[PDB]
Amino acid sequence: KSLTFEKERWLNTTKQFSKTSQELIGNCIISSIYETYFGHLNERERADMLVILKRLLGKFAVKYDVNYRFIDYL
Amino acid sequence: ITLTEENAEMQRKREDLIKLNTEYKLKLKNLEKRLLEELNNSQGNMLENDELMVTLNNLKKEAMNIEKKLSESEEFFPQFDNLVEEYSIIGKHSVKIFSMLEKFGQFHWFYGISIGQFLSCFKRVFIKKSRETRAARTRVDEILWLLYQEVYCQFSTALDKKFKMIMAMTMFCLYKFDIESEQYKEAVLTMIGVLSESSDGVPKLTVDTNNDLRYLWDYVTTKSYISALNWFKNEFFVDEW
Repeated sequence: KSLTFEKERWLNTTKQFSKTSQELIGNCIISSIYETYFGHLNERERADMLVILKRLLGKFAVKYDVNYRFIDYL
Repeated sequence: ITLTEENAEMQRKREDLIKLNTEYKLKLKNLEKRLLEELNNSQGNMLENDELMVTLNNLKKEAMNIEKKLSESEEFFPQFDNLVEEYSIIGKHSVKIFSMLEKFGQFHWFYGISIGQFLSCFKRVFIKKSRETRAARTRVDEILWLLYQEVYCQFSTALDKKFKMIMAMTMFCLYKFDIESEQYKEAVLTMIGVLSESSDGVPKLTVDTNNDLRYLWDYVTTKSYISALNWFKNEFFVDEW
């Protein structure tokens, strides 16, 4: 049928999972560090360590989601 | 609290849009898994042969709805993150104000201040819809000036006259350091140094650029110190309760 092709392209839009499979390691690093280290830190401290961690990720070059929310990622 | 009071519409829009996006994603996933199960069938039943053909046209419509709503989301969230800058600068000023109030509080046992009083005052400035005042440009500058006036008129009364003038001068300088140019800050800093005697700067004046500082030089060079001190309260445009 004609609708089968329209869903063909929609099922072939797996490029979103393809790009998601590139920043999983960095996001998991950030989430694990948030879970372990940041238990005892305040908001200013947490933000400072988040920016430190993101700069470190940039210096070592591993993909991570720029629009990252720790609450929404878990 | 400030973003809620100033524009809660964008808040409720954000929560409802996020919730609706999640609901649409999950229900489209349900439709997709149903379609996969029917595809596993050789031809399917009447609900599968032609009924889910039109239901799958509805699936096209659902995908279009999700696309347009995520387009709306990508149009709206960046605007939200763009306009949080004004509230950010409000917080930048407020944290300095709170630190200054704590600095006063640690000097004498009576001058203390808790977080709750500051939050109540910040709720009040918004609750109090002032009459037509000076055109303080956009909303953020106006509400910052209102916040300074309210924190004064609320937390001035807890201080004696000397600490009243100290806090008035410090808060006026704190406001004008950021809201005005660097020349304004340098002139007021050196003039305050002139007011002090242990440490002092160079007596300096600027002509036809900062008009109030002309009155300040007139006051100081006449050795009328009380007028120089109360100038800050006079031009800070508040009434001592």
